[PDB]
This record gives sequence, C-alpha cells and structure tokens, in this order.
Amino acid sequence: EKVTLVRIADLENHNNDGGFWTVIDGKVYDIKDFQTQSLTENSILAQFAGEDPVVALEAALQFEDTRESMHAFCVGQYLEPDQEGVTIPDLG
Repeated sequence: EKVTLVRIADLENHNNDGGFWTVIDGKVYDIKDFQTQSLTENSILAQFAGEDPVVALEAALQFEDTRESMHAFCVGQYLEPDQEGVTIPDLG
C-alpha cells in the first residue's frame, strides 16, 4: 500500500542494531536473518549455505522457487539521498 524508503543512514545504523542488511535490485534485504535460514537444514537457502549470503540472495532472486521467501527478507525499497534530491533533464 505504501513504499518503505530505506536510506544509507538506516543501512549503516541498523547493522549496529544487530540487523545486517544489503542493497540489491533497488531493495533492502535482511542478510542477518537470511544466513540464519541458510544455516537451517530443509530451508531453501541451506543449498546456498556454502555461498556468501549476499551472493546467495542474488541466486535466490534469480530462482523462481526461492524468490518467494525473498518477500520475507525485503524490509523495503532503497532510495538514495541524492536520487530524489536532483532534477534530471531528459538527456539519459
């Protein structure tokens, strides 16, 4: 219904809160909880447990089965401070 806009500030300070996040596909996913599920047998991420959780997230986005649980890890959409604070002329 509403777009959760995560900033670079949120990304940094929430890591100190104990929730390590990352920015992929213009979205912010919870890697701390991701890797916990990856350590759990019979979980879709247990096959990606030998891979780095941030890279394994991309493989999980790519695969149609595993992208369904990515909806659970996606805290919100990432939007940069600079990105909405600039007027862009039609030249790109």
